Amino acid sequence: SKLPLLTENGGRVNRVGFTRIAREGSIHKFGFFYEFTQESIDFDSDDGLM
Amino acid sequence: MLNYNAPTDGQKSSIDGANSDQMQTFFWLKKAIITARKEQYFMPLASVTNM
Repeated sequence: SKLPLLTENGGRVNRVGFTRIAREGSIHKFGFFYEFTQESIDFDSDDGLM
Repeated sequence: MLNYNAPTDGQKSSIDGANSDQMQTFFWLKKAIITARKEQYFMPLASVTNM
């Protein structure tokens, strides 16, 4: 029922259109940290703690 | 803050949990303190007669 049939006289028939889509994506910021004192390093039993 | 705290007083360091502690809380000075032998004053005064 929707075939683009064309008669012997042509005319303004079977016009079509087109479409496009847009994708998107963003970036975000991350981070974390830890603190320590000098005594927690020098007086600790394990010298490989850091 | 990661603190050493005072392990010898029961204040654990931040790194140690409920089932951990400092392996070396003190340094052992291996030279012990000893007293000298008491002096003798009467033993040198004794003459010896063989039995």
